[PDB]
Amino acid sequence: HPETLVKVKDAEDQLGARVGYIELDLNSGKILESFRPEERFPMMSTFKVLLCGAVLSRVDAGQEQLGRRIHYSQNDLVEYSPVTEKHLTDGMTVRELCSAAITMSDNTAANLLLTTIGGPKELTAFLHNMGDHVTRLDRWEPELNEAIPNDERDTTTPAAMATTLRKLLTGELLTLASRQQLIDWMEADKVAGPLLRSALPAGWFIADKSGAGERGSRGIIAALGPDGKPSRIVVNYTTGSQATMDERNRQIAEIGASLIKHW
Ligand SMILES: [Xe]
Ligand SMILES: [Xe]
Repeated sequence: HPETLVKVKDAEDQLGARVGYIELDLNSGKILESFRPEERFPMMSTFKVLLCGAVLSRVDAGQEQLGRRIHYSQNDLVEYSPVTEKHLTDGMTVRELCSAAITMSDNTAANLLLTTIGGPKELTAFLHNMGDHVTRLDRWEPELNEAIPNDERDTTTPAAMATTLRKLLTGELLTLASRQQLIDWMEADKVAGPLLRSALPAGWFIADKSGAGERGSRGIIAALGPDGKPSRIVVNYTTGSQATMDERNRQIAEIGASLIKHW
């Protein structure tokens, strides 16, 4: 809806920074609404959904098991590792690592999962063989959040991400079980509170994954809808602003309020 794009134009002018935005119908797959859809934005933690999609593709093929246990050392711990820091002795299963990566944005969980699939280049190869030849991962956590302006490393476009998310969620690649698992993780996201969820009515379904990094970078990808069922995928990034994380949150939330109002 036009009013939602005013809000994106609002946010962009207020934050003084680029903002990309996609509304995508989950059923027909048709773009409902767009803004800077072909510009690149840092993915930040929003990559962890694609990472687990790749892990789950390996699980589907028997190259990986969700119950396999991974042990690690304290030296492998990087910044912000709420769950993985607590299991140095007993390790974690691949399922537990994807749960921590998606629901809590656990950084060490991401790197460990990246090692299982063969690194960022292997994740980019996965996305490439999915029809996404735009999205790329180059670095590990936490260096992938550097968000250097015009740096194409660790970036995606709003249109590439929304399409990739739709295929991961409602495509034919992953098995029906792996698709339900990936969205289950997104639905139990514990670190996206003040964003899209804040403008969301009771009874609505939402599964998401947010990101934040350097140089005013903030974002969110989400599959949401009323009556307990998802019906649209929405993508929103921003980068460059000197604004606080609080004002970034409140901008994404306002655009979300207009999206909801105009459903
Ligand atoms: Xe934004
Ligand atoms: Xe949003």
